[PDB]
Formats: sequence, structure tokens, C-alpha cells
Amino acid sequence: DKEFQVLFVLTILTLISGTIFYSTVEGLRPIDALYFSVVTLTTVGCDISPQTDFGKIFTILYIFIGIGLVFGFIHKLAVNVQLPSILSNLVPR
Amino acid sequence: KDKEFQVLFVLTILTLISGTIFYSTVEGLRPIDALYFSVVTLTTVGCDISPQTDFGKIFTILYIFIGIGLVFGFIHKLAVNVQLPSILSNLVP
Amino acid sequence: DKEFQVLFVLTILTLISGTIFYSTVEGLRPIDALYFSVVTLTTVGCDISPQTDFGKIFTILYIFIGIGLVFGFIHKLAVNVQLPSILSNLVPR
Amino acid sequence: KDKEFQVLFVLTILTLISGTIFYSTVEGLRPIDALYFSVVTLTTVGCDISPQTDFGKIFTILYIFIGIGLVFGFIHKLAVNVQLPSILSNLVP
Ligand SMILES: [Ca+2]
Ligand SMILES: [Ca+2]
Ligand SMILES: [Ca+2]
Ligand SMILES: [Cl-]
Ligand SMILES: [Cl-]
Ligand SMILES: [Cl-]
Ligand SMILES: [Cl-]
Ligand SMILES: [Rb+]
Ligand SMILES: [Rb+]
Repeated sequence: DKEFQVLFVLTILTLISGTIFYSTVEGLRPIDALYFSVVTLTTVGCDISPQTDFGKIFTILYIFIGIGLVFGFIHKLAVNVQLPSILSNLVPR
Repeated sequence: KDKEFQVLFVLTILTLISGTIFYSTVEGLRPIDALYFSVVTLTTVGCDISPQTDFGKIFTILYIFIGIGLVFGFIHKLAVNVQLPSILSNLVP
Repeated sequence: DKEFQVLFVLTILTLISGTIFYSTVEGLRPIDALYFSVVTLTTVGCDISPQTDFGKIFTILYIFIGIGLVFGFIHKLAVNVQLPSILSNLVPR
Repeated sequence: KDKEFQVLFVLTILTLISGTIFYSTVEGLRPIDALYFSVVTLTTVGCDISPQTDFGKIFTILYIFIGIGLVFGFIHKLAVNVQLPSILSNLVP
């Protein structure tokens, strides 16, 4: 779906921005920055908190701005792709 | 009916099994702790443990994106086909 | 609203059950058990995880069963009470 | 329009201010850390810190119940009146 693609591109770009930020300012390895971006914007959460005042402020802003994006993408991911595939199997061809 | 709900239940169970196996082997958690990690992640509660392997972080990211929509679709249908019915149905003479 | 009251009574009973369980099996002070019940069922999360296998299993079950209840109550709390009061102030009597 | 959205924005800001003041005085957090705690709690991300005073736990429980609906209503309207419009409006010739 076109909208689903827009939401994917936006989500990936958001997670790239978060990865870059947290690997630079917080000194995280990229994978750790990606994990933190993912677990922050999806609201799962992790065992670590940001240590720089700049990191804390950015995380606040990143949450409010990316949370809705990531959950719109999760909704479309579940609805235009995961649940329907299984529901195609409910009819025995 | 409770036919879609059954589908979401089986999908959620298999998802939690996959997470259980994954986190028990790669992260060395006991199976109950792997099931707990799978459950608290996909429900977004989270916990004070975080994966230690780069493989575990990559998998957890993908597991989050794919399984939040299933686990919460299951919770939604559990509320709409089992919880909401039993309450209202009892709010009658 | 009648339904709002049903949801409150259910929510309070749920948090009582969780408080009792976690203070007995996990040895938490009641307030700590109440905090854990609250932060678990609302998905905020805390810095501690359950330590007993029994505690872990119960938390899994408690999440799936109480999560929908607590968020239905949060919705009605925001919608039949908090947001509307403020919206009554939007019209200058 | 963006009139209800403005109301949710001001309510969210005042809620975050209240949390900031509360957690800075009773829990001895720096103000930025109190703002962070308020923000990650009400967005349900959570963090590795937990309140130490019994007063802080009681307040946090009430703050969660009252402010999740506001903070997420604000995120919903931010997505529906600011984020969804700017994307689609740009998905035109
Ligand atoms: Ca949520
Ligand atoms: Ca946490
Ligand atoms: Ca921790
Ligand atoms: Cl890396
Ligand atoms: Cl075992
Ligand atoms: Cl106590
Ligand atoms: Cl300061
Ligand atoms: Rb959460
Ligand atoms: Rb969380």
C-alpha cells in the first residue's frame, strides 16, 4: 500500500535519526542506539536511561514526535501484512 | 463466532513460543524467564533486563515490530469477545 | 456513568488482587505491590522484575487479563471526567 | 480549527510541570530528570529509576491514571491535526 510505504520510510528515517543521535551524544554503539530508539518509540522501554541533559531533552522530543509514527506503522504492519496473510490460510484453497 | 479471536490466540501463543526458544538459547535465560521477557516486551511493559548479544538485539527489534500488533490485537479481541461480553451481559436484570 | 463505575470497581479489585499477590509471594510492602500492579497493568513499567517463578507466571496472566480493564478505565477516566471538565471551561459562563 | 489540540497541549504542559515540581522536591531529582521521569512515565516508556518515597509512589500511581489519557489524547490529536495532515497533504501532485 502506498501509505504503508510512506509510513515505513518515515519510521526507518526516524530510527536512523535516533541511532545517529544516541551513538554520538550518548556514545552508544549503533546497534545499542537502534535498540534504544526502537524500545523508546514503541514504548517497550529498556534498563538504561539517557545520561546527558541533551540526551534527556532529545528523548522527550523524539518520543512525542516518533511515537505516533511508529505505532501507525505497527498498525499498518499488522493489518496490511501480518494478520491478513494468516487470514488467507483460514480458507483452505 | 470467536473464530478470529481463536486465530489471534494461536498466533500469540506461537509468537511467545518463538521468543521463549530464542531468548533461552541465545541469551541463556531459563525458559520461564525467556517467556517473561517475550511477554513483557510484546506487551510493552518491559523489564530491568536487556539482551546482551547483538543477535538478541536485532531479533528483539524485529520481534517487537511484528508481535506488538498481534499480541495487542489478541488483547483487543480478548476484551471485545470475552471481557466486554461477560461484564455487560451481567449488567442486566 | 454506570459503566464507568463498573470499570472503576473492576480496576480497584484487580489492583487489590495484584497488591495481595505481590506482597505475599514477592514479599513486597503493600505500597510496593500496588505500585508494581499499577505500573505493570498500565504498561509504564518499573526497574524491578518478579523473582519467583510463581510471580513471573502470575505477572504474565495478570497483564493479559488486567491490561484491557485498566486501559478501558483510563479511557473512561479521561473521557467522562478529566477532558470534559476542562472543555466546560472553554465556554466562558 | 486546532482548538481542542491546543487545549490538550496546554493540559499536557501543565501536567508535565506538576510532575517536574513534584519529583524534583520529594524525590530530589534535578528538574530535567524530574521532567524526564514525568514524560517517560506518562508516555509509558518508563525508565530504570523508581520513586523512593511512599508519597512518591502514591503520587506516581495517581499521576499515571490521570495523565496517561491526557498525554496520549495529546499525542493522538498531534498525529491527527499536525502529523497526518502534513504527510498526506504532501502525497498530492
Ligand atoms: Ca500503549
Ligand atoms: Ca523499564
Ligand atoms: Ca533497571
Ligand atoms: Cl555497532
Ligand atoms: Cl527451568
Ligand atoms: Cl506498606
Ligand atoms: Cl539543574
Ligand atoms: Rb508501554
Ligand atoms: Rb514500558
